[PDB]
Amino acid sequence: KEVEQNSGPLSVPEGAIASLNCTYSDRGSQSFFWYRQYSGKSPELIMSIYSNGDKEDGRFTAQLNKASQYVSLLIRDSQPSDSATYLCAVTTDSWGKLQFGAGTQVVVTPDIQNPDPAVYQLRDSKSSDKSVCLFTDFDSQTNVSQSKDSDVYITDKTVLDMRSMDFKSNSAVAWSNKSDFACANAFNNSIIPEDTFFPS
Amino acid sequence: MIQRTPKIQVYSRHPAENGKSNFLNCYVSGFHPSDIEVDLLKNGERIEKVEHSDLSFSKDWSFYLLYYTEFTPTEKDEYACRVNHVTLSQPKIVKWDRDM
Amino acid sequence: LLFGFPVYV
Amino acid sequence: NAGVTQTPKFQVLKTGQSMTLQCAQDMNHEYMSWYRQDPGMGLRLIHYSVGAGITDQGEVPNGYNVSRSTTEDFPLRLLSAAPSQTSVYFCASRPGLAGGRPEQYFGPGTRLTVTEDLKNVFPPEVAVFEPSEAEISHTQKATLVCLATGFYPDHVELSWWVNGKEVHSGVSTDPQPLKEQPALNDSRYALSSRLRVSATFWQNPRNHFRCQVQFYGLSENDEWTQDRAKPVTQIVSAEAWGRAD
Amino acid sequence: GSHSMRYFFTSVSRPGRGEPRFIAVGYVDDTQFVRFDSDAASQRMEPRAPWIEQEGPEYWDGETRKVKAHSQTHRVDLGTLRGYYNQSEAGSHTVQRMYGCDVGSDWRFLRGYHQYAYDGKDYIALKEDLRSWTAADMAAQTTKHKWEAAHVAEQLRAYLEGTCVEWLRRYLENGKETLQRTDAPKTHMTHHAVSDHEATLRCWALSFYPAEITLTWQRDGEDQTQDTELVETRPAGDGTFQKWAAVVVPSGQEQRYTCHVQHEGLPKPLTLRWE
Repeated sequence: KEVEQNSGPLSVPEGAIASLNCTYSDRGSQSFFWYRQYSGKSPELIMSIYSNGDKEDGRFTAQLNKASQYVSLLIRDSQPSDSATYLCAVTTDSWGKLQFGAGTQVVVTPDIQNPDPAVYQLRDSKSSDKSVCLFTDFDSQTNVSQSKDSDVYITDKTVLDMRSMDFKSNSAVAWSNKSDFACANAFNNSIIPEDTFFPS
Repeated sequence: MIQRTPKIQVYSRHPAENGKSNFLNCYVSGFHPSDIEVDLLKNGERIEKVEHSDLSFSKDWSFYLLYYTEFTPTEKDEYACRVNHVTLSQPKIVKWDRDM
Repeated sequence: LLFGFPVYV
Repeated sequence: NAGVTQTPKFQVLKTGQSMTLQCAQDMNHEYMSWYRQDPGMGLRLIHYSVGAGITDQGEVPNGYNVSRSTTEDFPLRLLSAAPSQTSVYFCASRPGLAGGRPEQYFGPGTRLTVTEDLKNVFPPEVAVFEPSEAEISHTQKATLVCLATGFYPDHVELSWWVNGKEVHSGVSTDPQPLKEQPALNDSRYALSSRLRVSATFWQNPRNHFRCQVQFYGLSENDEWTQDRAKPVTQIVSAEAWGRAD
Repeated sequence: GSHSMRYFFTSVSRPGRGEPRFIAVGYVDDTQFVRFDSDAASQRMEPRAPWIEQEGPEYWDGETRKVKAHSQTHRVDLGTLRGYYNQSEAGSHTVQRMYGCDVGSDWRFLRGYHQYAYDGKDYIALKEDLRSWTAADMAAQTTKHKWEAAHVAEQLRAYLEGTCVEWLRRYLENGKETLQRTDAPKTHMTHHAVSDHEATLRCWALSFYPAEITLTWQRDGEDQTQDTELVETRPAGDGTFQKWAAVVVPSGQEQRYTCHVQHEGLPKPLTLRWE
């Protein structure tokens, strides 16, 4: 555990500063790096810093304290497109292996300005034998617990964004095939607020 | 390219007294290139147990090497350092002197 | 401690 | 400009099979590095090479052989594939002694699934779900959802296509394909996606909506005797039209 | 007052006889602390001062690895400059590099440097602004473009103003009893008549550290470099240094001839006269 980095996930809303930390153990380290890895893709270098102090580059600011062996990265003014895991990496020389930390995952939650939490039922176009419960439009604090069985499959929470109403809105989806299952008891393994609209 | 002739100084680490264990130094400096051949001489016979320092340079890029041997002087023994470099037509011998 | 990043001339 | 390229993006192997992942680098770097990445231990070093001609091993050398005949190319071979090699593999290049800024760059990756039995490979079935009548008559927006289901491996690429052209503009696809029955190691997968539009965009019936799913499986030069249709690299699509309501 | 850390690197090519020699050596003030020689047994960076073996395994492993890359830049540089200068392969050629940093009496950064020579004459050095290069010749320029587009100076400045000074102080206080000593000269004067007409007076200065010393000879009032025979400051080999200065005196004038010794261990600059 040569580069111990911040655990995760680290949840911040849009506009917030999302300070990240990593500590390192080789004293004679000489370059220090922050990478960004969106789920499913490859780590992308966002910040190299080479000597003590702060280095600024738009919304990012890395800090380096070689005396206490600490590299930081603060993301001033968050977009939802900053949701990734951020890997801290450290090296000694041209030829010494680059030491990656484990990663801190950062989740930028979006601004729902006036939510109305909603559950809906969707039939398909043609012929696949399961229906869908879209749980949507809700509070950014809301969990979606998948802890029922292996009969009912639920998704995770995700964020859509339209360039129209500037309308960032949350969603999750549940579905099941050969069942006696409906939408009003599909998320009762989770905390849903008392003003959620069930359909009729 | 540059060639510089060495300056050779042969001397002792402490003031010399007959019967005290001591060190005899041959310090060669101001040379270029590095290929230098240096041996120490007890009455003309080559001394085997001779250490040397690591190669370095001065501000003008000239090299310097100290060569040194443990010895115990008397009144009768003649000590000398023998240097050879490209800059020399034949190898140099510099005889050790007591008050130098 | 040596320089970490020497470059060919 | 290129950076660090690596073919292929996705791969299924059976157990024992040989495959060589390729990697290349425009920028004249000396120091390349294969790295696997996994949920339990982040990045691990496989092999690395600090110049043309020469190569050395990493923290997980084992199973993987490497060579470097040129500055540009650093191929990783897996001689006998094994289910413990199921990972994402990352080419990674670093200037070294040749010049310019300590920064190490990364390939876009190769997702590799190694399975014991090749009968386990399944393409997905794709369905488009039409927005609820309750949703339109409340918010005046319309969420199309798309289940891609019953597939192994998790090697897919969703894209939504309206009227012929691909929209990025209203979509959230799931980050990671979900284990349908998380008991098996050859457990199949499911993946959902959302597409939201305005009520007047949805209700205009010239508007055609299609969920597109590129699956990456078997090659066409593979032996296949089983009664199922061969699960080749193929695209499975679902669709719906605008409804005049 | 001031302190410094400087590393000296020498690479010499050996036509017909294989790989070039490479020696690197580390100084803090005038105290050698580490070395690597391509010829010696170990093939590591080895300690040369007692206060540095207290660094752990990870120091030694790293040092050894960077000193090899130094070795390797140099190995390639020999054939690169052979190329640049269209020189014959049958000739042995020398490359030297020294970089380092000075700090003041607060131990904060003073000057940093990085010169390069090829066969004993400047090739290219980092200017004092640590931003810009001084290519000595027209071949050498190609290196200057290479280093300007490889942002070399920026990596060097980072080191010289940071890591170089950070480590100097680590060294300076690990070897507090060794490096922060100042050793006063053991002053001494001899008299030897040459013929019958002339005589030589010799100001000795022995057993001093550090090697910064100035000895000036002087008659009556103002001084003299018109008769100064000065030897180069030479190591005794125990950490201390030695120097003499001499004069050819017309005899009888030795009353008004005076010697002048300046050092860091001498509070008031000492003055002797033959007695």
